[PDB]
Amino acid sequence: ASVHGTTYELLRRQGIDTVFGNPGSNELPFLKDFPEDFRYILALQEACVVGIADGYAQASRKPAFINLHSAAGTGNAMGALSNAWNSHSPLIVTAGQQTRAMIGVEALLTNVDAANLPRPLVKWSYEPASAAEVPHAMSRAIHMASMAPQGPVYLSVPYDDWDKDADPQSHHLFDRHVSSSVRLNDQDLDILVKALNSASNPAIVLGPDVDAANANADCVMLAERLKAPVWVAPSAPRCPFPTRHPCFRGLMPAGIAAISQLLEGHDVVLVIGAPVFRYHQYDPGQYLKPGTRLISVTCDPLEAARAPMGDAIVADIGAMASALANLVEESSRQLPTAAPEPAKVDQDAGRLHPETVFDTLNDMAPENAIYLNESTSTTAQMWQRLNMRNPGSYYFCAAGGLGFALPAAIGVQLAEPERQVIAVIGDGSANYSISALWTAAQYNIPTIFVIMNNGTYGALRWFAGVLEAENVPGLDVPGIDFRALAKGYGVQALKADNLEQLKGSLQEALSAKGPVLIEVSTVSP
Amino acid sequence: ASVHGTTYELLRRQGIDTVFGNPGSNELPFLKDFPEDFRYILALQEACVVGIADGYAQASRKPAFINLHSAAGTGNAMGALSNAWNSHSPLIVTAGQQTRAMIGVEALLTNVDAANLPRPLVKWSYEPASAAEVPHAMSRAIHMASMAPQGPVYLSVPYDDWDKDADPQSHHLFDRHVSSSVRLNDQDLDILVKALNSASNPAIVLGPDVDAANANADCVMLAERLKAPVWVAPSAPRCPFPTRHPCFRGLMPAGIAAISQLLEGHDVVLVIGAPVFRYHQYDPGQYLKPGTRLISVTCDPLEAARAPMGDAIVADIGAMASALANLVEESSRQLPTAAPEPAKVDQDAGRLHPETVFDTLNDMAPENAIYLNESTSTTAQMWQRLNMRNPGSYYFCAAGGLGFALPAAIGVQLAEPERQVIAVIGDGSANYSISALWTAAQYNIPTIFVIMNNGTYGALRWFAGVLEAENVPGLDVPGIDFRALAKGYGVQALKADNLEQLKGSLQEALSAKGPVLIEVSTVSP
Amino acid sequence: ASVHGTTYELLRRQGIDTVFGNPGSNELPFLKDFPEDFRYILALQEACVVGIADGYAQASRKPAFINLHSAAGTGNAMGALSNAWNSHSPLIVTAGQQTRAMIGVEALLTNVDAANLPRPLVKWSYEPASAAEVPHAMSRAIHMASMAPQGPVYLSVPYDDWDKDADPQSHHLFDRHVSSSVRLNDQDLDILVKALNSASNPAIVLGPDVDAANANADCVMLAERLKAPVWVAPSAPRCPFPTRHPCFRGLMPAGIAAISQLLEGHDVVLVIGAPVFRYHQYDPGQYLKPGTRLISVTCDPLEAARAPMGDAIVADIGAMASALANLVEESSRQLPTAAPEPAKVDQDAGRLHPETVFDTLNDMAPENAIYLNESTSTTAQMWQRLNMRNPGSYYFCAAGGLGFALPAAIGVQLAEPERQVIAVIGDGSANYSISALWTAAQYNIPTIFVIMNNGTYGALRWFAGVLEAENVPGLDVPGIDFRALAKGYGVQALKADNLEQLKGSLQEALSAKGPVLIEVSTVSP
Ligand SMILES: Cc1ncc(C[n+]2c([C@@H](O)/C=C/c3cccnc3)sc(CCOP(=O)(O)OP(=O)(O)O)c2C)c(N)n1
Ligand SMILES: Cc1ncc(C[n+]2c([C@@H](O)/C=C/c3cccnc3)sc(CCOP(=O)(O)OP(=O)(O)O)c2C)c(N)n1
Ligand SMILES: Cc1ncc(C[n+]2c([C@@H](O)/C=C/c3cccnc3)sc(CCOP(=O)(O)OP(=O)(O)O)c2C)c(N)n1
Ligand SMILES: [Mg+2]
Ligand SMILES: [Mg+2]
Ligand SMILES: [Mg+2]
Repeated sequence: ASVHGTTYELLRRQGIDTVFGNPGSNELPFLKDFPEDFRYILALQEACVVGIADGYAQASRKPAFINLHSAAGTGNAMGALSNAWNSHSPLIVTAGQQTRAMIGVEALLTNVDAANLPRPLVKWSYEPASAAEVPHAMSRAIHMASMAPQGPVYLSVPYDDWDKDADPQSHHLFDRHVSSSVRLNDQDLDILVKALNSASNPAIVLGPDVDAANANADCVMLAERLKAPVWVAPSAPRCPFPTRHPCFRGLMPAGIAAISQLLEGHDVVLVIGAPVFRYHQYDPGQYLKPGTRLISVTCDPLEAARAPMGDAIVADIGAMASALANLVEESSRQLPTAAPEPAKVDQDAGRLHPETVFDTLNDMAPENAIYLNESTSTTAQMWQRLNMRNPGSYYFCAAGGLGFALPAAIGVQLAEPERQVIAVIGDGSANYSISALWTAAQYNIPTIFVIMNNGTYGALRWFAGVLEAENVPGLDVPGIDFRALAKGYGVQALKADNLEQLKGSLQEALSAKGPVLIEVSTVSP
Repeated sequence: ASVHGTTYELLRRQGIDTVFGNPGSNELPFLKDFPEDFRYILALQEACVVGIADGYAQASRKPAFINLHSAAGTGNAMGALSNAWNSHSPLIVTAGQQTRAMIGVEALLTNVDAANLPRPLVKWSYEPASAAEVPHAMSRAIHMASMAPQGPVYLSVPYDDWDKDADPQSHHLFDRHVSSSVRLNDQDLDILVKALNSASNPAIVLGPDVDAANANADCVMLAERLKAPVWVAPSAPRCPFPTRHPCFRGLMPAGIAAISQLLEGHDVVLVIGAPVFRYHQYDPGQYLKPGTRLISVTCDPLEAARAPMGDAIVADIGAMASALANLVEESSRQLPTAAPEPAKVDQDAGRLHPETVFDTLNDMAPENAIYLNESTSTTAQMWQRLNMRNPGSYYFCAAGGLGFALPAAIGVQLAEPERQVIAVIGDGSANYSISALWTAAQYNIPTIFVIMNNGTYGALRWFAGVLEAENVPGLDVPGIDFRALAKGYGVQALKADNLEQLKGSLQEALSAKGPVLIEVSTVSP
Repeated sequence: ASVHGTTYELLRRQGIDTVFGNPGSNELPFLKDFPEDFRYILALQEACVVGIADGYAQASRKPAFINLHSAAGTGNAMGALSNAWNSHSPLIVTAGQQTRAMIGVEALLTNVDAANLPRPLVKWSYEPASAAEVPHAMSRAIHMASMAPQGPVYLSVPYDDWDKDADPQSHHLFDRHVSSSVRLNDQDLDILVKALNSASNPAIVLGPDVDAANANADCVMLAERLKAPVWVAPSAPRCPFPTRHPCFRGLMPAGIAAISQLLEGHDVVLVIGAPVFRYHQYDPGQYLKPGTRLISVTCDPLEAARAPMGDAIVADIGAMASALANLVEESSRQLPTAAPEPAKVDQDAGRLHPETVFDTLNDMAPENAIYLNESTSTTAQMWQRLNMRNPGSYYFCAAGGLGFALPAAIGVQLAEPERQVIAVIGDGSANYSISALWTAAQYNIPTIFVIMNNGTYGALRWFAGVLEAENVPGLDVPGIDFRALAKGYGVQALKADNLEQLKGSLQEALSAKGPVLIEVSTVSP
């Protein structure tokens, strides 16, 4: 067998059937004779390739495989890798290297010091020392991406390796099963259960690893049992709980003092599947107030180590949420009461308030819609205004790196063909990965893109206000016609300048058989 | 003085007056109170920011200053840094970091292990240990980028540092002059001159550091004196010699055997300002044939170390080319005869052959035009067909990373307002950095973009043919309307489906007062 | 030819004839069939191997070649590499790797992520992608170590590579000559000469790269011409000037304020071959006082970039010192007057004052002795008390890393068989690399080791006093019998408890035919 044939066998035997890629010359020997049972999803720039693969991996809850061109292709993807690191996305990134006989002279397209290029944004990064090692290296990459805490990995392969003979002993790689599905030992889990059972006023805080594990339903049972309010940890990349369940409290503000104040009076705070905490703004104060103690369940030792407070347990979120939900007592306390519905903001016949856009989406979208957010100034309103009943219903760039949602929404729609994906993306953010639109057109992946056009980088105007910063350049982005960009890449395009046109455009998009972009004129901040 | 005021003083005193940027929240404290004598050039994605700055630095022959947002912004620019490394471009890349009080908890937008992110594509990468160190660190970055061999550098600055008090001793940084303008000592330079004077059949090979040094005219005098043919080193990122001078031979093929065969019978080959050599294709054979010896003058120790043959001298290209051109004897041999003009390829009334496009550009463009190439399958024809008399007339992505020429052509046009820039870019390559078009529209930088539309990644079809590789996916890019993309970003757009329309479109673009994009329908390979 | 035969041919053709090593199993395929024209110098621990090679390279002014065992052997040498980085020592460090078929599984003795292990203490670090690349990689290592600014390099080689067939084109590597012997261009050098000629009160400051370049005599001519006082830059690893020449001023204190005060009233300060400056203690103040400007000539861009003041020129120290010494005018000012001799410290019939030891060494050692210092509390007195007329007469660990002088003194003595080496080493410092003594015994390298025994880490007691730090543990080192350690490793040993015994012991050591260790009882601080 060749290294090529052994490698595609390993991939298929490990459940991989799709290559997300932008091809180049060092990759043609890998991509030739492409197997008939695989599919190749082309995107036109590598931030788009990786973002599509990342949405697909997060929604499918399985690793996604990427092929990029040498150093420049890998480099164009590194902002996308920053988000994938923070979302624990299981991405297997491969890149082609020059032929081994050409690496010493540093021929054009040599990836110099290749394994160092994507650091520190990968769990494992490697270039094999010989051709016959490639299948074993690929096996290491698959399992490094897939074991808890999941995350991106990188493998560089000289182009001459693929046609060499494989080691016949590589067959032992094909069916390896590697598990990190673990939970706290019995004795210590009993101590934790008794602490939860004994709390007088527990609170629960959930992060994105809950949605990744599909632990959402177990966390609903846990919160119902403990009769406890549930918040989503700050800077949330996913939604871990039904947002109209009576226990739901919403998204935590990303500030130290704000969070300790919110938790004041709760004696035990159980955090599951989140860093403690992904703060953002400067908001100094106490980490926790007197009388509150915190216990964190995390799948990531790096999260456990850096929490400034609380106890921690490093374990699989699926296994721990299931065990806690089935072991805790049913408290006799009253179930929390549901938050009230948000109010309708006054809306005239002109430009749209963001609040109106989300209320209208909530009114018209199917109950199993999946939303993506890259409308940076409107996140609080989006979290209040969209009823997300089901798992896998929300994604937001986990490292704050713009250029995620447009491509990721195409990958999510590919992963979930029966759930309507609706990406709500600011006019600024839409540009970072605009060419991803072409992949939705070419493959007919029916994502709906809602572009919130207010002419400016609104969140930066907000942060500049907080800092009291004057005379900052570069904050305005006038003069972009999103209908024309959609036409450029083959996507049907609509414009909504008022509420009547928003409703009409959404009814048309929801009825369409392909991807649709709607440019919405929103109010300037 | 604050760190902010001291830093902008250092920049202005070191000749920096322009910030190329895409802003973010960790950078607002740097960008506030932006000085009235500086300009800020916004681009919508960071590969575009860096590419614009890189074209500006290469054409201006001085460092360019960039400001990006944390890890994700820096990561989105890393393919652009791969080209800047290979072109020795003096780029000062700064990125904002979280406030120092928030870095430990890894708050959102913390750039983790920041100085390692852009490695190995930078000469120096650093985050200061305190606020007061920032001006000194910035001074180190300026000089590291600017000293031979020039190249990109990286500095990460916590956002809280800018408002702190500066060290009053920082004033000693402002007027430092650092020189690497050096040449080989007298005794050894005399030995080299005598070897050149004594050669029976010398050849000269020039690389991009000649154009960077503006050593082109000195190299013409040197070649006239020695009566020697002149080639451009393979994979050429710049043009170092007038392409219709009688000594000019053209671009070397990027193969080991091809180059030794070309040099056969030349007793001494003097390479100036190039790696030895930036080969690309697999073309095994002899590095040099019997009877040829090679001497390399390079500004980069890494180039001298990795050459597989020849002697080398590590020195400034400007100083060495000037000294050699003024010291060598006038040989009594006959001056080489000029290459003949290329032939006209037969052209019907349909889609354009690339050869027709370059002949027409050559006929109609001003004699001081500047060209950019990212039409990967047509490079040989472009080098034969365009008469480039002047320095600074050609750029091509030095690491082969697509997404360079569209933004770089805007930076070059900003650097050279009186020279018409014409970027010739394939339909595939045009997508990587398509949003750069918006910066040309917003600032009215009158670059002309010629998009060669043949529907496919043509160079990859070529390389697949060489490899005899069948069933490769992802090679076609149908369905892109470049006129609509230009409209999307505010650039006037024309289409040329035949030669009559090409001539008309070029006459209109050449007469226009702003940037123009022409979509040219070219023949499919 | 095999890779083994081609590599030893490359080494011999590049002037390498000695391997400093501690062998291991991954290195046996390199070391077998060891060529009869090479010598192998064994040391018992890798800090000793590297220190011996470093003294040999610094004294011979040529690269030295080292072979170490995998990761653990390389790791044991990393404190020695820290000194070699700071002294710009041209060291070629090679380490054996597992066979390529065993690297993936991480067999015992695999050097994981090998090229990253010695960073940041090396100029270049690499593992080749195939066996046939090894000779080319070795060529890169030789030239990277040898080009200005010289320094250590690292190459890792899988053990199976040595018996593979070499590429016949590797012969082009054997005779490559690479030069960095460069100086500032004529026009700018004339500007610098005119500034020196015009100065009213110039001062000269010299660093270790002057001694490395053997530029000492040219710097004496330069100082005589300019009639200028000469200081040695602080934290001096070498001696660049005759210490009883009338212009000599001594070692600069390593403090910011102390140095600006020393230079006050000097209008132009020319620094050659030093960082600006290797300060140590906290001594805040002005970098330079009003009226003094500084010009630095350095072979190291990293030094030029980080100087907090002055202009800089990056060039070869030998070439620049020769050009300046031959171009400057003979000033009509009076030649500086020689510093007076140091005073005799009162000495009773008991334990020795360090001052007495250095005066006695100066009285009895030959005029061409070479000294090494690792007696950390006595450096100021050593620099006042030893007349060092000749180049290559002093070495002190350039990064402050103890364990350098004992092994380095053996390498220096091997490099300079006709110059008596005398290492003056504190009782604390002597332990770090004590096993190096065995190499002096086995090869009969007649270094004299003078151990200053005061029972304590004296310099740390001093620094603790400056900090006013009380209750610091670990400062005393009682209970070491250095005569017994010397016996353990086969070196003749003497003890001196008073001045009479010091004189007798030195007369015996100076007359001996092999290495001698003298334990001197010195006064406690
Ligand atoms: C790759 C990249 N580059 C730049 C930034 C900086 N940045 C951003 C940030 O630095 C801050 C992000 C942040 C921080 C906390 C919470 N949410 C977001 S936001 C932004 C403007 C986006 O504008 P738009 O999409 O039109 O939406 P709004 O008008 O609703 O705000 C920018 C530019 C970024 N986050 N990522
Ligand atoms: C960031 C990035 N991603 C991918 C590649 C791979 N690649 C390329 C390469 O891997 C090879 C590049 C090369 C190698 C030697 C010389 N010149 C170029 S070329 C290419 C197609 C570009 O298509 P287009 O612009 O339409 O022009 P042609 O039709 O005339 O060819 C691609 C996609 C690349 N070079 N850079
Ligand atoms: C590898 C290593 N480990 C530890 C140190 C720390 N250190 C040292 C340092 O941290 C400081 C070094 C310094 C700083 C400036 C100038 N000169 C030296 S000195 C020292 C004691 C050495 O004792 P000894 O040899 O008996 O001489 P003295 O009695 O005359 O002082 C020690 C231990 C060190 N420098 N290097
Ligand atoms: Mg906006
Ligand atoms: Mg094309
Ligand atoms: Mg001591």
